[PDB]
Amino acid sequence: KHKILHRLLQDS
Amino acid sequence: KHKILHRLLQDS
Amino acid sequence: DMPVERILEAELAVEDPVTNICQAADKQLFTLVEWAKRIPHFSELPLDDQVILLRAGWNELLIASFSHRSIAVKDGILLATGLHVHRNSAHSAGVGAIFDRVLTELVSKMRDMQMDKTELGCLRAIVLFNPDSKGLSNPAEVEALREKVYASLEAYCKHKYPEQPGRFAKLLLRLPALRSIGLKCLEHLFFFKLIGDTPIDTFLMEMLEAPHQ
Amino acid sequence: DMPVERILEAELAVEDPVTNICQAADKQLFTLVEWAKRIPHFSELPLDDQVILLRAGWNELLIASFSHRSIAVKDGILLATGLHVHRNSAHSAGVGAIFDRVLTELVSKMRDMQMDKTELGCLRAIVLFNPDSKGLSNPAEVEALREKVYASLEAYCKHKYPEQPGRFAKLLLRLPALRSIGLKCLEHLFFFKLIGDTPIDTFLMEMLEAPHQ
Ligand SMILES: CCCOc1cc2c(cc1\C(C)=C/C=C/C(C)=C/C(=O)O)C(C)(C)CCC2(C)C
Ligand SMILES: CCCOc1cc2c(cc1\C(C)=C/C=C/C(C)=C/C(=O)O)C(C)(C)CCC2(C)C
Repeated sequence: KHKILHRLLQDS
Repeated sequence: KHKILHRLLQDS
Repeated sequence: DMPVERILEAELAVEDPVTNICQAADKQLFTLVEWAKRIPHFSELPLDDQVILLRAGWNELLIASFSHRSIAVKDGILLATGLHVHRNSAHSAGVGAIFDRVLTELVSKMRDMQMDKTELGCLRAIVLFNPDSKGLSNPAEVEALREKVYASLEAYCKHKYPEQPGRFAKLLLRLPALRSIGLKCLEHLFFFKLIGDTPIDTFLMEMLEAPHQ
Repeated sequence: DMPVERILEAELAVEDPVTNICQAADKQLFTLVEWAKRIPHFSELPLDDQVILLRAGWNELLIASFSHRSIAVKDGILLATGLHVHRNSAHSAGVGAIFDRVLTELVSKMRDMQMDKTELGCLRAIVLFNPDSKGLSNPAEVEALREKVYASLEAYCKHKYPEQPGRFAKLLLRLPALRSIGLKCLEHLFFFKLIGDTPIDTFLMEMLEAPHQ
């Protein structure tokens, strides 16, 4: 589910 | 050597 | 000079479903040569560069033409042979995904903006005058012709559709989709030939001769 | 609103050779996320559409960046890791043909027209706002953003380079080459993973997860 991309997008 | 294309291009 | 009147005249002058599509494409390759001869200054290029430009552009040039032909068709395309290919039929033949890309990225977009035949012809002439085609004897000459086409296209768009300042850009920005779709169609065609279960006529087959890519 | 000042600021903020290239690409994927967050209104799209746009555009976006970085390099490219890849080295690694396409169709053309960083940033933002990306929750919203970028880019070109009326069109007409080259690079990357003789780091590997094409 595109784990790294999601985490980087959601953060400040 | 692209026989059909040459023949069609060269003609009138 | 590169008058859009000559480009429109060129369009108007040439005015298993996969087997039907291959038959239509071969037929339209002959007509594509006659169209290109009607585009100003194309016939004055060296003969070997004419060959290069048509070998490099045939699949995008044909896709643009049948896509624009199909703007009034619902969920399908009109072949040059007078046959209709419905998206369900394409799907039933194993080529549904790329067929849907044509409907979504090309046909529908042409319909939505009411792309006209002058604009279609100019976009095809830009594709034809591809200065990145490998082996050209004088790439700058082809680039110069492409620049004359786009200059003429923009002036046409600004005069006919002054209320749409972004229209010229919008036309040009269908060309990346056209390039991707053209590349995928070629991949399919090489597979059709490899498996050998799909007749491929002589002119279409000649387009598969080396060089490739 | 889509001011070119914000787009330039985004560029300036992020201001076996094949193994070195894979390492650099993975590194630059992290930086690509930070760049996109700086492009006006990108962060206001739904999170899943941000994912779609970056997954669809990462390879073209990175290619544009290192190509423009390399405009003063002779017969080579500058990686983000500070390493240079010479065209002889690329050739010696079995990837010479696609490397030469980057040099010829992108780097040299950027150099020849002195494409500037505002123009680079705008072209990348157009690539980012790709409304044909499959799965978008609101394609028209992304298309609207792309149209704002190109409108701003044209106004910038007409103000900074009034002596070059065809310049805006010339920038847009590198995008079909960028799309073809990006597709070929992805083909190579899937092969590198298949053969397994080339380390591929986690973010680059995640870009290879489904969906594809
Ligand atoms: C030809 C065979 C490989 O090229 C193609 C393959 C395919 C297609 C088109 C082409 C091309 C490049 C041209 C078609 C021209 C025609 C049909 C023109 C016309 O009638 O005026 C579409 C229609 C998108 C369906 C999917 C497949 C993969 C079957
Ligand atoms: C990553 C591996 C597959 O993607 C690529 C493969 C290749 C290339 C680029 C990419 C991409 C799409 C991005 C590279 C980004 C970098 C290196 C950015 C930078 O440093 O800022 C070039 C350089 C054209 C050489 C040919 C091969 C096939 C090896």
